[PDB]
Amino acid sequence: VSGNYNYLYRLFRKSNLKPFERDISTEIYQAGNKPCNGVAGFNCYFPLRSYGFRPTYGVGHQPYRVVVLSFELLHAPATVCGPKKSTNLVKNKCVNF
Amino acid sequence: STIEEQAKTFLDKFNHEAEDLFYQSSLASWNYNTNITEENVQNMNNAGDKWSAFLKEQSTLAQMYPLQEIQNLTVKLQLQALQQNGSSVLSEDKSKRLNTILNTMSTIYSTGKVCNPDNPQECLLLEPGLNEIMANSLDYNERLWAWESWRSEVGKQLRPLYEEYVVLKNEMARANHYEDYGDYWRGDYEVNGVDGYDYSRGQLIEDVEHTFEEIKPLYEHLHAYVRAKLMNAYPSYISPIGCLPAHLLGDMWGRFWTNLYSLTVPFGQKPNIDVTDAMVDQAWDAQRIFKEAEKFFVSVGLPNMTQGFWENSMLTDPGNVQKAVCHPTAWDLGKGDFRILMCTKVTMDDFLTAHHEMGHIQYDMAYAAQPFLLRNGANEGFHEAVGEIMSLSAATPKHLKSIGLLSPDFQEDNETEINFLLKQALTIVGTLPFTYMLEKWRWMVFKGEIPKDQWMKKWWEMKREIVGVVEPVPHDETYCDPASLFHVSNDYSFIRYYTRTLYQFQFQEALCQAAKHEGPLHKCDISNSTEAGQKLFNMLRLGKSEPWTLALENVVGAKNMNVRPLLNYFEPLFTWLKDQNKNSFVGWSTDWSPYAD
Ligand SMILES: *[C@@H]1O[C@H](CO)[C@@H](O[C@@H]2O[C@H](CO)[C@@H](O)[C@H](O)[C@H]2NC(C)=O)[C@H](O)[C@H]1NC(C)=O
Ligand SMILES: *[C@@H]1O[C@H](CO)[C@@H](O[C@@H]2O[C@H](CO)[C@@H](O)[C@H](O)[C@H]2NC(C)=O)[C@H](O)[C@H]1NC(C)=O
Ligand SMILES: *[C@@H]1O[C@H](CO)[C@@H](O[C@@H]2O[C@H](CO)[C@@H](O)[C@H](O)[C@H]2NC(C)=O)[C@H](O)[C@H]1NC(C)=O
Ligand SMILES: *[C@@H]1O[C@H](CO)[C@@H](O[C@@H]2O[C@H](CO)[C@@H](O)[C@H](O)[C@H]2NC(C)=O)[C@H](O)[C@H]1NC(C)=O
Ligand SMILES: *[C@@H]1O[C@H](CO)[C@@H](O[C@@H]2O[C@H](CO)[C@@H](O)[C@H](O)[C@H]2NC(C)=O)[C@H](O)[C@H]1NC(C)=O
Ligand SMILES: *[C@@H]1O[C@H](CO)[C@@H](O)[C@H](O)[C@H]1NC(C)=O
Repeated sequence: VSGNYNYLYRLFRKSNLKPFERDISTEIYQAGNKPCNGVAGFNCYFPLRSYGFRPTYGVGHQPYRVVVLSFELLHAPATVCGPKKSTNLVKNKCVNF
Repeated sequence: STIEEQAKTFLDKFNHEAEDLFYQSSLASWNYNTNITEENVQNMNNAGDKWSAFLKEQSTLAQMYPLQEIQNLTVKLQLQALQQNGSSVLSEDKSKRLNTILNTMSTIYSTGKVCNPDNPQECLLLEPGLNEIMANSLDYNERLWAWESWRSEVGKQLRPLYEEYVVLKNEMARANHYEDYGDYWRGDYEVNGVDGYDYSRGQLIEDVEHTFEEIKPLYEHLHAYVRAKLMNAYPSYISPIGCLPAHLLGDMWGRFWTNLYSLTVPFGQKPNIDVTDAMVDQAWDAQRIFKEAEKFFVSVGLPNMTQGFWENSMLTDPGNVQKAVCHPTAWDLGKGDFRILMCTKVTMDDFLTAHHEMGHIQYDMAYAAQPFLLRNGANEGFHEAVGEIMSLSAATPKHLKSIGLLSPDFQEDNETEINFLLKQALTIVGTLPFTYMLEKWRWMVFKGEIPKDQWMKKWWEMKREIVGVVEPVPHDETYCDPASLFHVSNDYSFIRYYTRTLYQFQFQEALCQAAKHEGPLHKCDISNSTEAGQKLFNMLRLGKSEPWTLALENVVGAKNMNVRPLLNYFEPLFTWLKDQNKNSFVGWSTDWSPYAD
């Protein structure tokens, strides 16, 4: 409650990103024609805002946590694979093992 | 930097910040409204201050982008709405003078005190008792006193202030390329350059004066009936060719004739439909009524409630002593956080008010995707319009006997239908002449046609000509009668209550002509249909993103307000009134006076 202003999200950039790329700069945007010289104001906007989360929000505005997995087999032949499990062992019986 | 790319990229930032801040302000306000304390006033005033300062700074900044180099419609509309100077174009000291005159007018109206000539020590305010005296008393003398007093003590003080108020507002509006103030009000119905959907500021007056012409055939008969009926309670006080005395209508100003139902009921021994004991005999709480309203709304094909509205909203007044102004309201704190503040009791009237408010809740749920500056109705009128049709469709006997509040064998007849229809027409078509008269009078006095030494004479000759009511006591030019109405002395527009009365029945007919109804329109219901829900929702979700004359044509199919649905809704009552006046004299002669005899 009262606002949790830690999480930011960029909403100004020159051109869209590249897949799996990362950009963390904090250079002041420039939309107009006159160079900014690093001062906010007219046509010189800060590039970072913050999600102000509160418990009294509706669905679609409450903070969601997202995780993504991504595999890639550069060339490994025996890396991390799946796991396995049990199946009661017996003896003195013709069995398929 | 395409000379416009600058507008878009500004607009975004603005959008975000705006929304956020506004929310802070609004939560703050809901707070103070639901929990009245001394510190909460401070907790909300500074939030409102920060919001106002931010908005006025953004308004001062948005000027730097000219308005003719924009090509996209929505961004142009957003800038045109934000770029408005409003006030503060005046000289600085004159701005403070205007604030003082407005606040002094509001205060003098609020804390008015009138006292009896027989007992001047303890006496009456306006809200407690004066409305009760003017509504429930039955003696001519007491009503005439209660009427002349409030206009002799609150009408005399307000004229020398209203005089300066008019000229100050005119000098304000005349700096934004406007020619008077009334035009600055009519500017809400303006639409420019959309190739056919345009709506000039002038044509509003034309429509109004063109649609008031078709109402008179019904209003004349209603006036004749009400007059020939009032000729019973006060014998030999009215003339059968005259007008009515202003202090016999039912309230302080003659705006609603609804309190005349006790004197002019058609069949005084056939009670109307009323589910009030059947409710409490079923042990219904405040939860059950809202559940019923939500079930009705979801039956037509609209979404549920947001599941954040059942835990935050305050449906019943807090048990302990918790001062919270008990006046229903639908809050849209934004961010999809909708609430309803109302002190519900177990009465069918609150059962209808719940529908009327969840109407606004749904209408606000629809357009939550538009940019923040376009989160309103199409104009000032559509909001309560789309709200009221739910209450008009939930009060029919069909929807009642389909919910378990009427005995299944309840058989309705034409007597009860005429009773209900007159109870409705005493409020719907009764206020229209007064509304149109007052709004035209204000437009006239603002444009400068009426010299300031002929205000009251013109106002009273208008009350004689248009609406059909006459003052009981002469009034020279030290008075000001209109300054005694809340929506006048507080700088509130007063034309919406005339366009809403038409939009209401237009929406009703346009919608339930899709529900495949066949009978008269006053039994028509919108339950269980899905075409009706779609027709409504394809307009609910536009907001201000499209000109209102398109929001209409996508529901009814016309490009303006038309009065024909209203008369088609009242046709049975009109057929009856055409018979019950075979012997009286329809109309009124503006020569009769209550004192010149
Ligand atoms: C209504 O507002 C008052 C004013 O703050 C609240 O009273 C105090 O609120 C603080 C806020 O946490 C509590 O810590 C105190 O215990 C409260 N004291 C008293 C005497 O009330 C009050 O709680 C508010 N009402 C509700 C229902 O929240
Ligand atoms: C400029 O106008 C165009 C249409 O004239 C807008 O395009 C629409 O944009 C919304 C989202 O912004 C989309 O959902 C619609 O599908 C678009 N319409 C079409 C026909 O593709 C555009 O959004 C406007 N610019 C801005 C900044 O709002
Ligand atoms: C709003 O008020 C301003 C004065 O504060 C009017 O004058 C314009 O002000 C802006 C910046 O303050 C200047 O860039 C313009 O040159 C001024 N003159 C214009 C626009 O003619 C402004 O005109 C007012 N807005 C409107 C729509 O008239
Ligand atoms: C309500 O309906 C009833 C029956 O349909 C009407 O009763 C008849 O009304 C006509 C109208 O002039 C009379 O000529 C008949 O004599 C009535 N029937 C009987 C048996 O007397 C009744 O009039 C309708 N209500 C109103 C107000 O017209
Ligand atoms: C119209 O809507 C009502 C409201 O739900 C439906 O009412 C049901 O009607 C059936 C049979 O008529 C009853 O067995 C149910 O108990 C009713 N439900 C409730 C909650 O009362 C009705 O079915 C709808 N009309 C149609 C044709 O489906
Ligand atoms: C609305 O809520 C009811 C809960 O009674 C649920 O059964 C229904 O599926 C919901 N409908 C929608 C469209 O969310």
